[PDB]
Amino acid sequence: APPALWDLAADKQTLQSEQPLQVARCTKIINADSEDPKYIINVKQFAKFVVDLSDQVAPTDIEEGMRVGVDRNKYQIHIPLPPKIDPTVTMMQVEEKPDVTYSDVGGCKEQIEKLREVVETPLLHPERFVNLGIEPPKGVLLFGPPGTGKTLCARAVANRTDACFIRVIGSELVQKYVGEGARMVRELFEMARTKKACLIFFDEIDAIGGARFDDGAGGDNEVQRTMLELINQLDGFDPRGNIKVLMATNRPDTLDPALMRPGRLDRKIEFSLPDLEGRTHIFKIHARSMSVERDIRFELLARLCPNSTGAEIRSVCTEAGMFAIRARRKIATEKDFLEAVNKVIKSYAKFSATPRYMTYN
Amino acid sequence: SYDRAITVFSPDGHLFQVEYAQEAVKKGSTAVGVRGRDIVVLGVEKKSVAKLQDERTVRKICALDDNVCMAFAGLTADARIVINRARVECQSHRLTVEDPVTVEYITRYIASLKQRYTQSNGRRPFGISALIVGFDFDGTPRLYQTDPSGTYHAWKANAIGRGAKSVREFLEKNYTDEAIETDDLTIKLVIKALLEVVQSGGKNIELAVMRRDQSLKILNPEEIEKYVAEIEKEKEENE
Ligand SMILES: Nc1ncnc2c1ncn2[C@@H]1O[C@H](COP(=O)(O)OP(=O)(O)OP(=O)(O)O)[C@@H](O)[C@H]1O
Repeated sequence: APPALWDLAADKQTLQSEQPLQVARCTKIINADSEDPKYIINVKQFAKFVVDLSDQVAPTDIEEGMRVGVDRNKYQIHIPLPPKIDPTVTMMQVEEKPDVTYSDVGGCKEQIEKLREVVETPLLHPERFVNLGIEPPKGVLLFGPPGTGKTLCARAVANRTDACFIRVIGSELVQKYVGEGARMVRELFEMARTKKACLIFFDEIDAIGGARFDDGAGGDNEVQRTMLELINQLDGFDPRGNIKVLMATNRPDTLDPALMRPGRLDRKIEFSLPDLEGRTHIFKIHARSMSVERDIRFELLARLCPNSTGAEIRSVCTEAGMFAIRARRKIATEKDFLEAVNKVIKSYAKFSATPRYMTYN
Repeated sequence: SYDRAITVFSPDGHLFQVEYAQEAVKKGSTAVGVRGRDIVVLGVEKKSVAKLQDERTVRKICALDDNVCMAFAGLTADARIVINRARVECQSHRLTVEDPVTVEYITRYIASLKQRYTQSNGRRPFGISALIVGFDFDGTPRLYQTDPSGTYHAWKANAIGRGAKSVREFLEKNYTDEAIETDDLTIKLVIKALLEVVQSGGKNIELAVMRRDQSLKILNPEEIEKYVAEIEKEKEENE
């Protein structure tokens, strides 16, 4: 209440400052200009208003499609308001704060290296690649076995140099509203160019990328709104973009978005996935988990779990501590959990052996 | 939709119709068996006898010869196929070269025949397995197994079916090296596993013992009825 006392007591200066700008209702878009003084403007009341502008604002600052203030009495232009947009749709689009730093990598070197130089390196040293130009590529792509998905995008969040970047997923842009995706991708780059340093990311393009055409009834044609328009908006020249966006998905499908990207995008890499000598790297970050006995050999259990990435062997050190408390013991020796690891691979392969070959085949 | 392959097999590291046929093995009727210097014992359970039907039609053990006994776990459909098949095989073997090959010819017959049975097109692999019972020449025991992949292997103990039948083979490892020096306790192991395995009904349990070169006969409810009483007495001697 003491913080709310002086807080509520400030209305004396408020009502004095409430009289000015009170008439700003409502936000109105202009249309065209025949001469300098008079412009036609349209407001959400559905009523269009021709008016001149107050002497406090220069006429050159009024551009076609600019929402500006108003005086409901005189209808004259008051103050411009930068945002034209957008109802909702921002809260799931905007992503802030870091997490998942670079130390979480599972040993992949050349993979994470060449996708680091497409984003982090150009922005950290802009003069480098400009003098070294040539020209940076227009985009990237990610897909393969699930490990490691969606984490590599989280890697750039904690490695972000200055300002947070935008995350977008496909299913949030579904309709209901059609045309937001166009309007969205246009404004985020216009918002970008001011401060630059804002990445655009899209996830799960496979579901929304259904190609190409069917007899009827569509069907895929309403899905063509998502795939074709997004690629088309990516296909612009501006610039395009400064952050060179990003792409991530599950399967390479479909053919049409896959044949469109080589004309624009670049750097298509296939997971990778652990190397036989790289499975111990995910065990290195897990070697700091709980208390690890020095007799444990990570090279021994690595070969026993093929195609386990970092997700399935994350359960190894989990089942380690899992059965540790079940048995009331404290640490977990190699032979302890690996006896359960040979079970966790086979018993979980009874219903599905987790192949990815059958997905695209 | 339905996306799957058949043969062979899958990049995921495991076959399809083979290790999946092992599910049709482990789901088979619970059966056990042991080897000995003189009398070899076997067993079968989980036949779901309703007491109202005839026991000889559900019999799970046949004999190609008096020397070699057949024990299989799985459906009884493909059984008579193999019964007709293998009996003619051991017959044509009896025909020329009267002295038969010892234990390495017959165990590799069904095994290799089942391996090529997964080889050529238009041949669906069997989802059943089998374990050969009998006695090798010169007083030695013989036992082996059949695998969906066709790999023949010899076991010191026969444990299949549910987890309750695996305890019967666990009790054999508790007899160490010396036991048993009497055939009474070796038969009683089946009478003790009768309570552990299945529903403990005292009905589906059936066994036969072959002492040396003497052809075995199915146990009548007299001997096995007397050895069933000592099974509970021998467990009470350990208390
Ligand atoms: N080599 C690795 N190093 C670190 N973490 C890994 C590795 N491999 C897998 N993981 C972890 O396994 C988890 C599971 O990945 P997940 O299944 O979410 O990928 P995905 O996003 O489904 O892939 P896709 O988008 O291609 O379907 C991830 O959170 C990731 O952190």
